[PDB]
Amino acid sequence: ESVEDKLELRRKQFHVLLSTIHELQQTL
Amino acid sequence: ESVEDKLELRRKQFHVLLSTIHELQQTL
Amino acid sequence: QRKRLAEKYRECLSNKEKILKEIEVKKEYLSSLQPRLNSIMQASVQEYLFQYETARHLPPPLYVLFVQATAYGQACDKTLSVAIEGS
Amino acid sequence: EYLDQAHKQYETARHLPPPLYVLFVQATAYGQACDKTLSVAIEGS
Amino acid sequence: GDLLSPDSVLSCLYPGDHGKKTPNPANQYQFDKVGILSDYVLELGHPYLWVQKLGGLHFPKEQPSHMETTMKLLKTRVQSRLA
Amino acid sequence: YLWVQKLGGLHFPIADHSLSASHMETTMKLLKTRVQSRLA
Repeated sequence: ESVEDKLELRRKQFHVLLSTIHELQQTL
Repeated sequence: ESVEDKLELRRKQFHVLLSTIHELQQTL
Repeated sequence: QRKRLAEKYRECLSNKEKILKEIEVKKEYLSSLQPRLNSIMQASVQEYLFQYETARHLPPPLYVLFVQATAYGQACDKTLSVAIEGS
Repeated sequence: EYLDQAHKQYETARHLPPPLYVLFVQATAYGQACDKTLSVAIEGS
Repeated sequence: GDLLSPDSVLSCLYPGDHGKKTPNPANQYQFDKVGILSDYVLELGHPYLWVQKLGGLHFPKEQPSHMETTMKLLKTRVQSRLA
Repeated sequence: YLWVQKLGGLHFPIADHSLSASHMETTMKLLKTRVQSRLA
């Protein structure tokens, strides 16, 4: 459960980074 | 003055992006 | 009763083998994630550009919304508050 | 992804004809809904 | 009447969007799979498009800096309804 | 064909998603049966 929570946190961080890259591509 | 006024908003947006990147770097 | 305990012990052995398989594979996935993070760091100017424990369990659209909401609350307008409600 | 392309496919599918765009949207929806053994792409210039 | 009623304050921030229909058609296939809606919308909430654009999910429209604009449109909508 | 144009949304007595909806799943099931039948 701890490993799954860490993997879900890494997946949410990667999704937040992809959303920030999409917002930077939309703003520029 | 115009360059500083543009660089303020540019540094704000890039600081949000770099805060996300620094959270990802501290995560991994 | 000895039949039930023997069958339930075999089921617990199979569940322990599954937990070990999950863990092994999970560990491998974690290792891959670490490598990806390292690659991202390498890719990562940066010097000019330069709550969490509850947000550990959010869904990924909710996590993106929480990060953007805190960024907009700290960036431009301070008249904004966010909270995470649930179990 | 080794450890996105949908945005590039949407920027390509912006230029599709309307029956082809409807086919693209419904095919992606049916591929994500039930049958993951399906792949769509757009070929052209 | 329905000015500050919580059902339809924020129905048409952007032009149209109807507050009712689901954004992705995969939801339509998944509803057709188990045989199954505005009652569920009033029960659970309204699935608008700008909500999901803020959430990060991008869904294809029918015909071929978001945060600050949506919050400013909320600021204008509240002041307009109170006025 | 006719089923291809029903997938596109063209109604022959403007494309429609609701016309494409059920015809999508039925035609994909028919294609999955047809290819397996020809290989058999």
